[PDB]
Amino acid sequence: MNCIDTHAHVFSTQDHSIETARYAPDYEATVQSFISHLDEHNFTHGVLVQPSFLGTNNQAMLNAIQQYPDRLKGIAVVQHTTTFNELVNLKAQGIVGVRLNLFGLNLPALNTPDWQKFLRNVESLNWQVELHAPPKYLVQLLPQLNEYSFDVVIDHFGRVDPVKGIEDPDYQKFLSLLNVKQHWIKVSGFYRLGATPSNINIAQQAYNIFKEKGFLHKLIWGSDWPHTQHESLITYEDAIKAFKQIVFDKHEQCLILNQNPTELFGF
Repeated sequence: MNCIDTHAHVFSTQDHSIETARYAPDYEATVQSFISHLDEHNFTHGVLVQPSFLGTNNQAMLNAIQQYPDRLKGIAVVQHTTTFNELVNLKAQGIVGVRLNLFGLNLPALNTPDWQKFLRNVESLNWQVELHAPPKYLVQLLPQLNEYSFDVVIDHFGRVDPVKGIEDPDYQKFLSLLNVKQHWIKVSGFYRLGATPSNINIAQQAYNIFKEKGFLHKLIWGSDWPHTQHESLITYEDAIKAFKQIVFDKHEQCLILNQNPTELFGF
């Protein structure tokens, strides 16, 4: 559990891309290729996350985990009406949380009884809840999630608005809602924050803020390989490189790459 990449996706063109997909990549993103990047950089572990365009069919990810059960865990996407038993079954296959990827979608109501039931189940399973969502959505979600004992994990610096930036009131509210006892932030995907070299500075500011708020041990990193819709501009090496720019101090790199994700994912 020395060195952990907590955000990548595998998929193939053989996999079914759902009818309403925002996009549909036209290439192979194999476990093989992914484990190959981990090896090339001394990463001991990685976390596969279910992609938006693959809906609630978690099979590609499930198969990849099984091949490298000692190095990989997963975050699934499921209907909130999935039964406890089914969830227990995913848990048995190395799935350790579920993801609310709400880009291009409506903000669901989490208070409703059916949502509460799902969520109480996730809580029981010691699973985490991962969010990928705009600050205007996060400001809405955290308050509801405050009511459960699970870890809440926020994707890609909390997806700071490309335009409104750090001072975006929604981002400011989001920051204030963070609780050191529950929330974790991924310092991945700086390149989804805008174009270069701006987006790295945004990433750097967000990081500093996290630091001052007291959240250093709540921070984890991900390559966000294979960098969908950014393939021309971003390699694994580019991901690694920006991280070291954002997180210059190597003691902090150790916490972020090693202790923090070890503790969260219990690798």
